[PDB]
Amino acid sequence: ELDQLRQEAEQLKNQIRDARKACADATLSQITNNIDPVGRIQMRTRRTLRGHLAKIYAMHWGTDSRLLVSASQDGKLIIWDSYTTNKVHAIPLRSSWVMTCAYAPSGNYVACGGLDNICSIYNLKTREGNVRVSRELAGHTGYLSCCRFLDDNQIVTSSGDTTCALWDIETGQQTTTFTGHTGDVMSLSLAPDTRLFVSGACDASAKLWDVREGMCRQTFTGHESDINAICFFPNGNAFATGSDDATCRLFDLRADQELMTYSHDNIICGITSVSFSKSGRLLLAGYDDFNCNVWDALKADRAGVLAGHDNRVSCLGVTDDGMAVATGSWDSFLKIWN
Amino acid sequence: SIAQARKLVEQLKMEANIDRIKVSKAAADLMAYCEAHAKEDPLLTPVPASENPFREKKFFC
Amino acid sequence: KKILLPEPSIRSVMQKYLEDRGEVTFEKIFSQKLGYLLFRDFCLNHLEEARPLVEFYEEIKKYEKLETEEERVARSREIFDSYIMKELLAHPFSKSATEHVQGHLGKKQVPPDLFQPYIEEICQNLRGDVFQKFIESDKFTRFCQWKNVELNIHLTMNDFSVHRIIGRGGFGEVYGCRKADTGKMYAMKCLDKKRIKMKQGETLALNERIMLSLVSTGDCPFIVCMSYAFHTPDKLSFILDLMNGGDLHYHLSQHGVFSEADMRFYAAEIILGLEHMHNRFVVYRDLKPANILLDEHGHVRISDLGLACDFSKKKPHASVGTHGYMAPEVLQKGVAYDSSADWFSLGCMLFKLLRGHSPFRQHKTKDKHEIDRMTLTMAVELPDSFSPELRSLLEGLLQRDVNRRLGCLGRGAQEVKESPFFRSLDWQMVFLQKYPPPLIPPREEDTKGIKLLDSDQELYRNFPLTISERWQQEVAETVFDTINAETDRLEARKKAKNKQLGHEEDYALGKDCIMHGYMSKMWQRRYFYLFPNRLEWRGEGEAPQSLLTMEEIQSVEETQIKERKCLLLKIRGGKQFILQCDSDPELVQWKKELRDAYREAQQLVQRVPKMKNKPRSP
Ligand SMILES: O=C(N[C@@H]1CNCCC[C@H]1OC(=O)c1cc(O)c(C(=O)c2c(O)cccc2C(=O)O)c(O)c1)c1ccc(O)cc1
Ligand SMILES: [Mg+2]
Repeated sequence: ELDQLRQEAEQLKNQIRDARKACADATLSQITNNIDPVGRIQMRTRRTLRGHLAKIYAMHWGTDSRLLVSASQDGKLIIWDSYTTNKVHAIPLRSSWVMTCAYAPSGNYVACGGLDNICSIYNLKTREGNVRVSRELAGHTGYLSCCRFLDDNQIVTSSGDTTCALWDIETGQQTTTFTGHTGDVMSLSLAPDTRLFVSGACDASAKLWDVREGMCRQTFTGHESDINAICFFPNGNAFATGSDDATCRLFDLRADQELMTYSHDNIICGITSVSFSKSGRLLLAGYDDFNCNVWDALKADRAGVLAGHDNRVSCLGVTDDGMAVATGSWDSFLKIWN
Repeated sequence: SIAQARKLVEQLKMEANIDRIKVSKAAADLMAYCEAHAKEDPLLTPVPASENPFREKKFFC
Repeated sequence: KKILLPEPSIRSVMQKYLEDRGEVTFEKIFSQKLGYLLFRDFCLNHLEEARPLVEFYEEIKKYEKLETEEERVARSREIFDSYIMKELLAHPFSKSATEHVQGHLGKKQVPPDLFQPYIEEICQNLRGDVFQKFIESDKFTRFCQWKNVELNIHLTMNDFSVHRIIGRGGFGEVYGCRKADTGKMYAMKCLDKKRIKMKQGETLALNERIMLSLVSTGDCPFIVCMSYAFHTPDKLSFILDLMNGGDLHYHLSQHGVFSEADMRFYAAEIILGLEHMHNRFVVYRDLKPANILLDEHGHVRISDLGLACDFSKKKPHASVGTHGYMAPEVLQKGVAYDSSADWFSLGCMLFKLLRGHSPFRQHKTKDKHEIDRMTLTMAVELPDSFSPELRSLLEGLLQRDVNRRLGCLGRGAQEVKESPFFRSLDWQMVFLQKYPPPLIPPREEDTKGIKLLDSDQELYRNFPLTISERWQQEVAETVFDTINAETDRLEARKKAKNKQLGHEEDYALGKDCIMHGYMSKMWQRRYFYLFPNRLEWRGEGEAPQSLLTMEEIQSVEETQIKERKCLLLKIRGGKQFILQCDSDPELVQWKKELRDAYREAQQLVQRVPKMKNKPRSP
């Protein structure tokens, strides 16, 4: 009876492999083989944001493409003005072990959390001006790895308890829970339409979740190690991942399989972050070797390298308006590039 | 458990029961997206120095 | 020259030092002079709910100290009339407790015990929320300022202003001196380290320090007590009670023999002194008049504690003492003994004050072995002039059989007290040093072939000591009142100054700071904050712009920098960070709380893939 279902457990897995090979008529690199290359992209560092006193673990742009939050080992969140270097707010946290952070699309709130196992929501403009905690989200029995807002009153978090969860910020409860991963969840990315979101984990698999219905539609394996970061393609029908194997991978949803692999033989360390340019032609990957690389997403060629950090690039992100890229590092500085 | 095994079989039937399009069509639609919006991407199509905040822009809102 | 208290921020370190040793309990603080004084300040001045309770406690204590029964009956009813009608209308007392008190009162019987039930019930109410409110208050902050000073006591000859010689010996000479810290009058006893090595007085000198320490607790008026002990590179040193009246052997030369009426006085105070030593399981073993001293008023104490001995864990069997005053069981080869011996010495000494020599000393002989042979064999022939109640006493003391001797049958000192000789005295009054005294006093290069090795110095490694209630009493009766006011002015002035500067509130509040305080980096003094994952620091002006993470720390060790103990952090990048501290409690706690900090930190990271160190090199 236990045996009886473990045969069908793999009879269906093989039904899926064969189901997918039927679609593998041609590869992306073949179709793209015709288009002009993007050519060398020599972005220079245009700002250095100095303030944090120790490692940066996570950053996040605001929707205005000017303000950005950054979490840090030093126990502070900072909100910077990229155009001038000015700090808008230096928020000191109630727990030193922060790992993630996030800016509301509205820009009225920010969030963070870590080994405290709580996603704390901060109100960036009180009825006076003082920045204060407006809610703590206790629930997970594991470290908070990442989190993103849908709107002011909803947030989605991932945790090392091997699960994700969608929150209702007012009541501070879990509307929906996302069980499925068999290892620590590490990152997530919202679809632009928001009805979906993808997640990545230490089981070397990523999963597309049906936000509203609350279940896993698809599971994309292929990676040989812990998927550390993940990112949606602007149209929302494909996403990229980064892993400790030293490769990025592009997965398409409608094709239901891996499309592309980005990996030079010289690149042997892990990937810590991923982000597409505004059109989606460029895939920027952050590496443990201090460099952010720039991939031609369609041709799988390395367009160029963002190199100017003295330690791991621990996070990155393009602005909405595509004007600039920001890299955050263990050297304690963020840097804006273009 | 048997609950744990039956959970998986129900899910793996749920993953097989999605329809799929051809990778040829999958790639062709992405390449359609990049080509299209390439004009508006400033990391590919740079804008005037004065209109870019991180180069020579002077006036701000 | 004068005591400067540390700043209030010391609390952060000290509280954690005390919490770890369980010394932050009502019963631990309350039973300390400085702890009590600060507590009662708070209750009286800064908490109306506690005021009557303490006021009432202090009133009961003054009643205990009343001399006689007729004074008590007065104060007894006097007390129940006033405060009790306020407290019974409040915080009521128990029926069970009032029953006993009112039972005695109804019969007009008034012991000190009378109010003991009300003491216990007061404490019940003082140790609950009233205590926790005290811990949160600035008077606990002030207790910690003082406690820091106590546990950081490092003494040298700079601290004392030495005056005149008042005694020679074998290894050194006793002086009279003032402590510049408080301006307290003391007697110094400096033993030369080059002399002690020349005489093999190694276990002997190290013994005295232990013996002085064991007797000095409890606040006794009849033994020359120690407050401190310390050493310099070439000398040992004791700080003992001052006595400017000379020894009883010198006065016996100038006064001749004393009368019974006068011998009683000395005997009483000497007895109560011995009682103190015996209840603390210490045998003195050399009671002679030369070891008894007089203060300027005339009263006596016991002094030379070199030959004394602990007998709790095992009983001694040596032949220790002066040859005229040793008990028979001391002189015998392997006969063990306890407090027994000091009673035989009392008889021998009390005889000499009446007749001018030891009863076993005869023809002014100077033959130790003959004198010892009188003790064991000769029955002591008592004079006829002697009173009957005196004969009763002495032959009780000089009885050879230990089972047949007074003060060894079970009740110890009490058997001698209740003797027929002391039938007139009220022993409480003796203790209170209230009876009038009979007498009031009127107004080298031999060790140059012997070097001091650093192996010999380690034998005195744990020599220095400071008796806690002694130092606390010293401060209490001198500089404690005036220094609190001065450091109160500073701490209000610094706050008033910071208010004009637009005071920024503590960087440590509202976060998860473990602890915080001053230290010096490398010297550069800076204020630190230890967080669970890092150790920040700032200069006097701005917030911390510099730090060191916990994962960077390989090991926290301790090492020397120009003969001062410091912490030696080893950073992962092959670098070293050195920290100095303003006091020893700080050194112990920083060392600990970092060792716990980085060890916790490094395990937490292990789990987290987002924070740990992954492979790079092929
Ligand atoms: O103890 C005092 N005086 C004593 C009285 N006994 C008679 C001898 C004089 C004097 O003793 C000393 O000055 C003295 C000095 C010493 O260095 C030593 C010792 O080194 C010593 C010792 O500490 C323990 C055992 C033996 C000896 C020794 O010298 O043989 C000593 O025993 C007495 C005394 C104590 C306090 C005070 O305020 C004033 C005086
Ligand atoms: Mg013996």
